[PDB]
Amino acid sequence: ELYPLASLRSL
Amino acid sequence: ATFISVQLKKTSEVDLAKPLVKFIQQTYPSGGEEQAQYCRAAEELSKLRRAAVGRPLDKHEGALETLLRYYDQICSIEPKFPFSENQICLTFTWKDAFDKGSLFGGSVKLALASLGYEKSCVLFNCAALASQIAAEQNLDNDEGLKIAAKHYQFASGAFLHIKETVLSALSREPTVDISPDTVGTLSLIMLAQAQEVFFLKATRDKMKDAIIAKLANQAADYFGDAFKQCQYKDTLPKEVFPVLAAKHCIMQANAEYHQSILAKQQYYFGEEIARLQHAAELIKTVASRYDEYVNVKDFSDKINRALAAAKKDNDFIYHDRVPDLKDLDPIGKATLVKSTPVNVPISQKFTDLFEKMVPVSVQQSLAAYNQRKADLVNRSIAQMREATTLANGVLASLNLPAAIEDVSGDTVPQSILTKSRSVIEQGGIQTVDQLIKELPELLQRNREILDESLRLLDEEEATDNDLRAKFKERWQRTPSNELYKPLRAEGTNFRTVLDKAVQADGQVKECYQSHRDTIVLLCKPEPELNAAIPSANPAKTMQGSEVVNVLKSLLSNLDEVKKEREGLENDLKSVNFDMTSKFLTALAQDGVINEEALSVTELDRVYGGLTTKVQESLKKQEGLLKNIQVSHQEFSKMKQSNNEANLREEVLKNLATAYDNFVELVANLKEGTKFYNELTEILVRFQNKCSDIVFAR
Repeated sequence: ELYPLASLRSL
Repeated sequence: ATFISVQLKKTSEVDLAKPLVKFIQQTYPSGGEEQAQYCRAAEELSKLRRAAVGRPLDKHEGALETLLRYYDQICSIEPKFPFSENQICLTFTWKDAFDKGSLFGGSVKLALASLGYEKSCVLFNCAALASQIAAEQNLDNDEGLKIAAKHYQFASGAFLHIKETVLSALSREPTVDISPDTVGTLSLIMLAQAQEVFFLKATRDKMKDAIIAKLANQAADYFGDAFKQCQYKDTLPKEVFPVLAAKHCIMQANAEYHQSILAKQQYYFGEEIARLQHAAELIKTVASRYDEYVNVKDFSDKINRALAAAKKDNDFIYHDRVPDLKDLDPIGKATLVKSTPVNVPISQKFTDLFEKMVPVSVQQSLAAYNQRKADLVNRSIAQMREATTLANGVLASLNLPAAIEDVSGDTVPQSILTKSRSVIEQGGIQTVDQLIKELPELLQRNREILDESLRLLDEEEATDNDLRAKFKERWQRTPSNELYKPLRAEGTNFRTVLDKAVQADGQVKECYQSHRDTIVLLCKPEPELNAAIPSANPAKTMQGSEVVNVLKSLLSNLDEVKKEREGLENDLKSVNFDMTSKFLTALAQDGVINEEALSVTELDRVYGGLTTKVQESLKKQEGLLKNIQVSHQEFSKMKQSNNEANLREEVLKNLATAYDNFVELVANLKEGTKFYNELTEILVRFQNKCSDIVFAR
């Protein structure tokens, strides 16, 4: 993953 | 007339509303209807508990329905709010009913954090209040008999449903009053008393002596068994014990007196006398020993009158021999009575205030469906992208498809010309340059928001700490430090997110400046572009070469494969199945929800047609790339190497690589932008959560 779209979505 | 009833259990009052409201709001979108009607429900629920339990007072069916109402409602709540997952500090506290324990006390309490404890206790109180209403009934009267017979059978059934329910709910040792054995004895006392009522109804209605004898004998059976259960365990109030014994004897004496009227009728005269004698003995004994608890005179006068009259007739006329009791046939038994099953709703006119609320079981299947669906779809997208990236790279490092469209070495190959115009259409380098320039600005914005927010907490904390130091007495609220640590943790979290974003800006900056110049060339108008690509001699045997037509066709189908990946990706993304209704069914018709096996088969029906094609794409690529490379290896042997076409050759490979980079960069730069934009959303909310907690404090 490039940008932390994982961290962002669960928030 | 004297019947046993049970006293109610006392509770302390507890706020049902606010621990339940905490969950409701954390579950549904704040400021919505799916959160409005449930808070109105949880507060009316708290009020209802107060009316049902808050005072042991009222003593008729008005207050009973309220108790039953509360039982039904509490049972309806259970499959919603997560109780079967200990973390709600809603703890219920009840007293023992009988001031009873297995230790030398005066009273004993049990505080427990369980709905299974709450509902056993409410049920027990439902039962007990029912027993009291029954005992109060006028048994001269047809409505009285009936209301007594229905309440005892309710109490017996409620007491028995507690007996089979307590342990699996109450993960502890229950107070004595609600333990299996006590509650099994109470149930049997209530059933015996129902039989008593039915014996009274048959008496009042002047039914045959044969029927009355059997109803009374059965009542004695029930009373004797309850008596026996009490003999080696003292868990009920002190009066229960002798009342059971007296009622056991009275019901035997009744059995015998009626059977005696039967013996007479059949001219069994010595039998009349032996049964009357037994009745007399039992009642003589009940009157001396249990005088405090029963009045038995009328019955005793009636027995004596029958006995004397029968002995006069026998001594003078019949001369029948009086047998011994042991040689008499048993009186039969007839039960008219049953423990009433407990089946919610037990109240009249019941409505579940929370009916509309979705069962927790479904959430932890609906949210779990999401994480399986998401795994499947992203997985599939990622595989395809990673594949297309790898194909384009291989193609570029072989100058395909440029090499085969390169008639002379004099013009722009059609494919490079297509890619160029495609870059120019998308705005050329201006679009990448503008997105590079604003990335530091969307970062800075988000830093400003995070920082402004934490500054707030800091400011408030400083004055709070200074007020505690100066106005020790006047200023005692919990410190700011402690209220704020939850928010400060989200703070350092966001910080970590921003750092990984910066690292990602790094990769994109490095890539952009490393590919800028070649991209600038690709975007130049066609004559200008041509002048910057070196010319070369055609290796003229590129007429209708068969090694060319194969490459052309292999490359055409590799093209086909990668354009098809776009529709696959879009369809993978545009479809979805709402899964709630399926889970509703699986739960209403079966015990629980088996989401694992149920979702896998649904994901296969919805996404199987696509995940199949995606896997067929990869294998098809692997086939195509393998023999594209063995086919090219032959193609290069035919057309030779000089420096004029080596130079043109690199420029062409580098122009194709430039296209891939413009495309990869535009996408990375948009991912970056969207991320930094959606992060401002999350952080504006965080700024508000901070300004709100500083405004309340």
